[PDB]
Amino acid sequence: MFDSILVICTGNICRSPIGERLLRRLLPSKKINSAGVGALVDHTADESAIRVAEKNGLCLKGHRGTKFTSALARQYDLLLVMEYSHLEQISRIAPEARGKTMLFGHWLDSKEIPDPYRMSDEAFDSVYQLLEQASKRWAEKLG
Ligand code: NI
Repeated sequence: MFDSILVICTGNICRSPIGERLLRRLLPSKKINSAGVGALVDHTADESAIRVAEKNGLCLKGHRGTKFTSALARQYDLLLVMEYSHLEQISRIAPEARGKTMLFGHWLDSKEIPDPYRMSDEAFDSVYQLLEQASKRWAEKLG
């Protein structure tokens, strides 16, 4: 059913690139990409995002900041967004995509993945763990 996944945050330089790569790791046969409702277009992944990722053996290399659009959403069967506030931005930008959008941390007790941008390394450690735990559970479901 859900063969394509679009992972979405704000900048597309911290959370979604990490969520994207975690999910690809777990579900190698699916088309998994990422974008941001406030994306820094053509920007590489955030330095702190790359730090926490490599520290955990995860590779963010080759990433490119990408803007989320209704047109892009059309190519994916499932959208996973980081924040509650993102849900309303999807409704506003892509009304026809809202019906296939869910939180990235839907399966976690607390569902929102907080914004680490500009924060210290330990906030990034924390966000990484949340993304990782959320990813394992999403993979359990789509398997
Ligand atoms: Ni620029």
